[PDB]
Amino acid sequence: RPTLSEDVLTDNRSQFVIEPLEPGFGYTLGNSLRRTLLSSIPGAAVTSIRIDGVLHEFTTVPGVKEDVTEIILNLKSLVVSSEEDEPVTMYLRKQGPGEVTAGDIVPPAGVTVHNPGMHIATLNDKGKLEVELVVERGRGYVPAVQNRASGAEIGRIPVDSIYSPVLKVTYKVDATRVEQRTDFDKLILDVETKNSISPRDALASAGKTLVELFGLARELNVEAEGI
Amino acid sequence: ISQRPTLSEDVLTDNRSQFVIEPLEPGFGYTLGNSLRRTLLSSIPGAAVTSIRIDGVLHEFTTVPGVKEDVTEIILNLKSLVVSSEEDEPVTMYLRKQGPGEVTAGDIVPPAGVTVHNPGMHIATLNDKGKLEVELVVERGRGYVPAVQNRASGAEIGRIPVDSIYSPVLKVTYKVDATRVEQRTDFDKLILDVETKNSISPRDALASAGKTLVELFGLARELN
Amino acid sequence: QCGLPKLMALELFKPFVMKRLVDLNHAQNIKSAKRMVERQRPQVWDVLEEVIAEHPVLLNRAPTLHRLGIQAFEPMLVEGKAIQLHPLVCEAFNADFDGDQMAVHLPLSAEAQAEARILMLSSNNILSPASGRPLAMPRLDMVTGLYYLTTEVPGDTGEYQPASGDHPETGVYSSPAEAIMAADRGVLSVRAKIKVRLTQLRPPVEIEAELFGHSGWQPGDAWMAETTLGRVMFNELLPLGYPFVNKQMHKKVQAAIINDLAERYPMIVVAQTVDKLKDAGFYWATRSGVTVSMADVLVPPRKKEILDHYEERADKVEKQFQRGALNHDERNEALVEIWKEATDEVGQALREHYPDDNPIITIVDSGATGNFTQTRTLAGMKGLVTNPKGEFIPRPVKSSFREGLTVLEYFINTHGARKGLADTALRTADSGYLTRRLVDVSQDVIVREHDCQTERGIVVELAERAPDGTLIRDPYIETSAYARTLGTDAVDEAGNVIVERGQDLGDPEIDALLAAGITQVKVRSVLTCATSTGVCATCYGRSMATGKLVDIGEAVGIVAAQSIGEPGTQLTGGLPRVQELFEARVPRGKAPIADVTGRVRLEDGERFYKITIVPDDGGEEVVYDKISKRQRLRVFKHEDGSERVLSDGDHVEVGQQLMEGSADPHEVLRVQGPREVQIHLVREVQEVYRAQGVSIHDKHIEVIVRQMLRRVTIIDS
Amino acid sequence: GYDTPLGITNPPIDELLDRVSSKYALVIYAAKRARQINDYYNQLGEGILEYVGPLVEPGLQEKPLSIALREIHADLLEHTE
Amino acid sequence: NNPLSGLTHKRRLSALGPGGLSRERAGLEVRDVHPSHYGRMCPIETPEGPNIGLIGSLSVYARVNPFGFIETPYRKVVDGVVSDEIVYLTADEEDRHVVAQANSPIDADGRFVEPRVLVRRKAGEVEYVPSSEVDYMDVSPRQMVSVATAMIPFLEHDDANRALMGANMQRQAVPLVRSEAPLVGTGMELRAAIDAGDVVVAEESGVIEEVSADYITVMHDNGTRRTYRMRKFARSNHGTCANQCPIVDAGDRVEAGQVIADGPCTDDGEMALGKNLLVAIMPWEGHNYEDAIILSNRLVEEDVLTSIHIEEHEIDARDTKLGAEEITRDIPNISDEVLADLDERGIVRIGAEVRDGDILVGKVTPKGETELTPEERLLRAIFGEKAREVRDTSLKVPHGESGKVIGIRVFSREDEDELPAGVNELVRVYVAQKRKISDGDKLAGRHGNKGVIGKILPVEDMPFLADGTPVDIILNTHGVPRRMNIGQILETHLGWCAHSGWKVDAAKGVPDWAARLPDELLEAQPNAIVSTPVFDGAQEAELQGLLSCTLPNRDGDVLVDADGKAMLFDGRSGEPFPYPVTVGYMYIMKLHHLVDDKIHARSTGPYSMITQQPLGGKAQFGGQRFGEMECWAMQAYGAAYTLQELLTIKSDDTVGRVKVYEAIVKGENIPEPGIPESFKVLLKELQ
Amino acid sequence: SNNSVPGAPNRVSFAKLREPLEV
Amino acid sequence: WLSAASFQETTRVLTDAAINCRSDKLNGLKENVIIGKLIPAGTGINRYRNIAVQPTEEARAA
DNA sequence: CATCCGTGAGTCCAGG
Ligand SMILES: [Mg+2]
Ligand SMILES: [Zn+2]
Repeated sequence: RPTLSEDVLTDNRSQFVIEPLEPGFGYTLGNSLRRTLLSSIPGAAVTSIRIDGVLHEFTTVPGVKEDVTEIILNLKSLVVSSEEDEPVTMYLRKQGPGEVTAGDIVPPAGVTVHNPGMHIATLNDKGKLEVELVVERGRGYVPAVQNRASGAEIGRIPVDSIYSPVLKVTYKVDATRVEQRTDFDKLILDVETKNSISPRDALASAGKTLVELFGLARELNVEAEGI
Repeated sequence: ISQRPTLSEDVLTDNRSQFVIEPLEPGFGYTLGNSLRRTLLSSIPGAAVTSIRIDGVLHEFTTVPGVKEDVTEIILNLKSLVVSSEEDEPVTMYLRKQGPGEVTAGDIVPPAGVTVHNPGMHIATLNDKGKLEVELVVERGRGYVPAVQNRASGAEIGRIPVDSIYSPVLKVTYKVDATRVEQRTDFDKLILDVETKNSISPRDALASAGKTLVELFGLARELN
Repeated sequence: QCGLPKLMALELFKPFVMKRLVDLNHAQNIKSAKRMVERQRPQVWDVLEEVIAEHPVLLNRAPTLHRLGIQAFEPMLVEGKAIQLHPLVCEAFNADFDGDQMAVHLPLSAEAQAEARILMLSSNNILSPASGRPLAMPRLDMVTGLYYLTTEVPGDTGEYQPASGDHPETGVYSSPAEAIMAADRGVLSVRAKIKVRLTQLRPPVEIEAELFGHSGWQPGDAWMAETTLGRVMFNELLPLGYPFVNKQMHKKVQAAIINDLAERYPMIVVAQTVDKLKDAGFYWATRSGVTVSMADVLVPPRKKEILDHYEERADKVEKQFQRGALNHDERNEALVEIWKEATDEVGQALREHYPDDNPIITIVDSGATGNFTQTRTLAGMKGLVTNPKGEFIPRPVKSSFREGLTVLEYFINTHGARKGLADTALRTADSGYLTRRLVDVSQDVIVREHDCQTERGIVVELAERAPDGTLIRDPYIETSAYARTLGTDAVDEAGNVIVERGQDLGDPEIDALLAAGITQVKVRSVLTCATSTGVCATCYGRSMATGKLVDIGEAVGIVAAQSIGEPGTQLTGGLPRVQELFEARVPRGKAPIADVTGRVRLEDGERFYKITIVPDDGGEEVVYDKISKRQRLRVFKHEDGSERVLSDGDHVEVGQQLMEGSADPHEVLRVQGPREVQIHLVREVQEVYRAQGVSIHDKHIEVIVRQMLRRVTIIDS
Repeated sequence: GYDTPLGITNPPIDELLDRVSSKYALVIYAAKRARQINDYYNQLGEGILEYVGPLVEPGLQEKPLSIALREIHADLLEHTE
Repeated sequence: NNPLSGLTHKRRLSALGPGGLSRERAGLEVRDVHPSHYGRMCPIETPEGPNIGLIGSLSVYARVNPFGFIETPYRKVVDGVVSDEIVYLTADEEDRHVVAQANSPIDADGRFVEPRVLVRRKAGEVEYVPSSEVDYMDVSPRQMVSVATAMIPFLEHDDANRALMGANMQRQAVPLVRSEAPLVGTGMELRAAIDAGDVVVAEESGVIEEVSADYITVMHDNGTRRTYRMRKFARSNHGTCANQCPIVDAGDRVEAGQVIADGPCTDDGEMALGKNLLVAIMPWEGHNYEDAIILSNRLVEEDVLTSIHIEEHEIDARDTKLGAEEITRDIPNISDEVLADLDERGIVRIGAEVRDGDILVGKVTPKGETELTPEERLLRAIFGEKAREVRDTSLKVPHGESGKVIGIRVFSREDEDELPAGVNELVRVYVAQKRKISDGDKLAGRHGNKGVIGKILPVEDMPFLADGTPVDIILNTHGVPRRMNIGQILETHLGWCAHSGWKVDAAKGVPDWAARLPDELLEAQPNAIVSTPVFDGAQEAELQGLLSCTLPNRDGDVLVDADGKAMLFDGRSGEPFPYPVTVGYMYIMKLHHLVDDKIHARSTGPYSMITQQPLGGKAQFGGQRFGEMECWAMQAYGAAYTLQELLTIKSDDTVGRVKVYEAIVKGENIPEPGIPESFKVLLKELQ
Repeated sequence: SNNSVPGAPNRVSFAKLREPLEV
Repeated sequence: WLSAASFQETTRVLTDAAINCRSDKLNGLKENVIIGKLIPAGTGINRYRNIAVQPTEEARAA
């Protein structure tokens, strides 16, 4: 019997169930599809940043509650879609008392911020904050030492780039009892994505992506198979 | 921070061929070749003998007068027989030889669409006065299907069902050259390795592997 | 769950399947329905799949030393002819897979299945009825797998680095989701110390107060932590609501976690939680890299150096006896000591020379299994072997097993090893007999009432008094106090009462009493409560299993017998002492006890010990006759110094043990009375199980002891 | 708060135990009612006046014990000792 | 079970039996190892059970003197010089002397090296003694052990406890379809098989005049001909498969005493108790936890661990009071479908396949002319079918058994075959089973490392080496250092070196580690056989050395390192395992504890004649026992109804069990149990 | 070689030369 | 005497019991298991044994 | 405090 595709939901993430796979294929399909969603989907994230009132890291920014550290982390969680491959730059300025968010961000053209309610930094009175952001495009996860020369050396800060629009994926493989055979494999897959793309879509691109690879092998003969 | 459609090169050897694939995602090569390895060993179509019949023999546990091996060791020799059949339906081979001498895979008579790929295979050592008349049934399929399944069908008491190892694949592996140099030059190079049974080519093998996988991942693209 | 063979089930549910065959018309009558099953027609496999729906069955594994030897499971049909078993009930059944067989019983009556699913089901009996400890916990691979990821590796890759120069802070991640993509790229080690903001794990009790003011942590509130990625993956199991643990998971650690969950969290939580812990270990025990090669097992560097030092000390002792300056009994007695010390120094040589990487040590030091003594025997040296008599041989096996024992070495070890198995076979037959006796003496002992109502209890030593100051936790605390319910309000120096009467002692209530400084509490016991038949629920207290008050009807007597008998195999005093006590024999030692309290008059002669006692209060001198082979017991005197041996002019209380050995409990009865003799027995019994590391709750011993004193003789008619 | 109870761990026994004096009592409580349900299904075939049928929806091929054990959880049954 | 098993059986030394002692009479002194057992009776071979120390095996070089004592060979030392003259000594005679251990270094002439040597003395006491005073010396280092014990490679590395099992268990190994000689050996594998008598040895020298699967004929030199008939597919006492195959080819010149044809568990005249398996020492996703074992499906698809098992079934036709039983193909109320596999007689036909329940021998007996049921009388008037006076007493196939009918043996009283008084036709039906290895089958090595098969993964799921080769068997690392039996490890190392081959480096001379190593081993082929005799053989130095010498595979790459480990790829995830895993080849035996035998269950069945309880055992289709201990387990729980039900309607309530069956099949409620018939019996026994 | 007495396969032995008497 | 007899020294127990004309009240664990009565423990005691279960008045047929 | 007779000495399975 041909295999089915199912879905149990949640706004940001959902679980997918594939069954019945020919015995020993649940694992044949599992880890391969995960490393695809986590690495083989292009998005946009922050490469480097620049703060006005900073000449070294340990000191906090004049007028801000959070440390230099706790801001970077808040900024890594920022979700953004850029339209052009080449590195763009966006500016976020705000002064006085209150809280600065992702709706305060001034974006270029064809560049969208998808969670304008994300907290970033709690400014107090007489508190100034000017930040230059460097947004690129890529795949998966890229360290900070590899971005150590992407801003003006008057306070250029390298950031961990989380290009991937998929956040975390886990998978289990139980067995389904088809006919008399209890051997058949049942694949369960948990997928959490950013606020950028629906998980239901992130799979379809991840799915289509892999179809391309196995095209190469298939191209030779297209001999035999049945579904 | 780079985009390039991947390649699929080939460096050959008669029975086994290495397939090179690059440039791939970082840390992706391993769980990519593996998906193939598990496709090949398990679900590549081929053909092998299901059952046999021998003159004067009614079951697997006996001896034929004048032949060095018992039927069990004879059926056990026939496991290493490498056969390729085109007939999707089952066909019947033949083997008859007498007097002194050795009998081999060559002395098998394959019908229309059946080719033996290892004629030098030793079957039995027929001594003087030894006569051996056999009848072998060949089918098509994939993987491994145990003998015990045939007997319950309606098979007559003459036939001696044999296990069927259809997988025409022998030994598969892979290695990966990941350039981890701190730059946007970070990629993975996959070198797959396939060895077959001279029943099919290492390339054809990988082809039917891809034809299978494509029809599997395609269900991930269909909308609800 | 359990994996019940497809073939096994069909014969177990045979008339049950026949029923549904004539139901769904597969067979015209009941006779044909039979023939369908016996022919194993294809239909029945569909039929049976329905029949065994949530219909519990029993798993028994002989020998059944305690009641967890029979547990109920939800049967899962399975291809093959083996019974599939859950790795956590292995501790309860004492079941390994070197070819063990288990018996299955199919409950039929409505109440039977009810008794199965509710009383006996494996996911309910997670605790030992003997000590209340978690038996269904991570055991071998599991612990070794968890102990892996929860370890902190100093210089491992991806570790947190402070900012300095032109490079900022390396090793800070936004979320667990990020750190996971890091070890997948190959930047972060799952065992390297890092800093990560977390959103679905409540911080420590100490940090939550600092960061929230106990505003009540919430799924979504953020905070920063200094762990390893692994320790995070581990806390996603405990899961939410439970205070994060930043330690490495040794067995004792994990044991605490579950025991805590056993108290606070409900049963179905623990069952689910411990299951998650199982899956975790196995997956990580695989990628733990724990392997045995000839390489990992290393002989020490100081091997021949150390052994040459003691063989030289030996030859000195040989020559000192060659001149006959040493007694023969002294010669070996010293030779034993020399080689005992030597083996210790070989072990030391290993531990330090061995990296904590080393799998043989990783397994030992992590409580997964194995002793270091084993590891010593493997790569260090075997050491002393036992004589047929039991005494330790003057000659030592210098060879390790890695180096290969010499021919003559192998022989004598073998002698030892066989005599080992022989006694191991005899004690079982002994333990099993002692057990069946205990079972009979306490069958009519049941929880019949909810409360005796008497204020009678017994004193327990909560803690010792430190000479310098402060208080020291009493060692017997766990077995003699923790499960008891109070019989008298426990008050400190003030008029302030800390714990009420009718209140179970728990872990924090001991901490309340410990910090208050009070070191003695009167607690209700089975020895004291008096009821027509059996006992009462209130005096017994907390059923070690449930972790709550014992239900009315519990067969506490039998379970008490089981509790004491189950581990009676692991002894060397020894098991005879346990018998000699429970059978109340006039002991071997027969150490005297003082009839009346007064001033001691030591008047030793070389041919005989004689002890005289002058009555503190008026009275006439009472004098005893002692054999010089025994020696006077170092009793804790008024001086608060226990190590003071008996001396003349000392002061002894009434019934005080005069010399080392064992006191006749029959005299303790006539001298110190019915109550005191019960407390003597219980702790003398306990002392035996103490030595061999076995912890039974005083509760269980008391149940048996109570049934020894229920009769009184007839003096006059 | 916990993961969804599967199979025979449902209904969660802790919540069941809350509705009964002690473990032993829950057993006879349930089974006696499970007997009532099975009486009902056989009697109904040829005789009225049976015990009251399943107070909840019976799952497809649900054992009488499983029915009774669920309605105990629904507090739809009364408890006399 | 296997030839060795029989061989050891002939050499058992039991203390039990008439004139001997009882099992309860024996204390702890009789059982433990005595000093005088040296070279006479093995200290390792003995049962694990309650029979421990009361049964032993006779040592290898030992013999019995005309007075029933046990002598042993020692070498004679004149004056510090070993003489080849050998004298056998009884126990107390050796006490009056002084013996040097076998491994004490000896001059090329025959003189000792050091003045003071290792010396054995009366009362098992040992001391260094000047060479002037050495009387005798041991024949061999392996002199103390038995035939079975000496087949345990690196024995001196395994604690007596597991080593003991390792000897006891080899006699439990089952003959496989075809057998391989172990890559690692001790030398004993040869002589054990020949002496066992379950192989075929040539009496006089000659040349193979004719060879067939059936027999071997040998033309002697003197002209005479001796033909050896082959045992082919014969049932042993233990239902294992004693099948002999010819080694020699036609026209081979063969000398006397040579093995011309080997039998079960024998490869080229050597004890082949098992197969050589590619092992991997690692916990693998829990499926090998607590000593369970993981297998490659290769072992199932290539019959590597597959055996034959023959059963014998009997049935006879006696004279009864109602006539005589007659074996016929006409059985009351049975279709022509069930009878389809019989012959005209009533016997099953050779080669047919049988399942349990099926009919082997159709026998009917005349039933007593008692008044048939008035309800069945009525049922016979409607359908007008007259009842037959013959009740079905057929021989059906027992539960669990199944296979092919490989031979019928018919005896008749008619055909003058002399039968016991009362019997007429007597039939035996032999059925063979080709049992492939399955879950729950008990595998073991030679080191007491036992365990049942936990999971058999698909061949692709198996952790594999870089060149694609999937390992065969995945043992759990956890259960190795605890058992002190690192012999299994050492064997694995030497196993790999023997699979791949090796070559010591002779450039710049012969290395100092391989200095003691005999010339013949400095160069070794792939799949080479070797010997590690007990208390001799490989030393840990040489073994470490050989791991560096390991020859590369066909692709020119070395596979394992000097540590002996290698890198694996998880066949499931694809990602490589983080740490190098100890890989190598280990010899594994298939013990005679297979689930196909061991599994059993019963609903209702036969019942006891007196106590009216169920009968006992698989052979009787009896039920399990719920013992005194087990009842305690019920009471402790307080499961009063369960406990009662088992002791009442499930056991010996005559009327209850019948009405419980009705209640179940009618789908009603279970009734209230009655009185135990056993208890009734008790009161009659008291009365 | 070990037992070079019957006509048996050559199994190479790590050893000290054992020539006292055959089994 | 039932409990005693099935414990040890059965011949001793019976001779005595038959002389003292001892009646046995079958009220014990051992005692009950023998005759097949529900053991006086756990779900055997009357407290739990005699239970009536009824649907709530609020619960009524649809 | 030491002798003479009688009574105890783990469970389940298996087989002949
Ligand atoms: Mg075991
Ligand atoms: Zn009370």
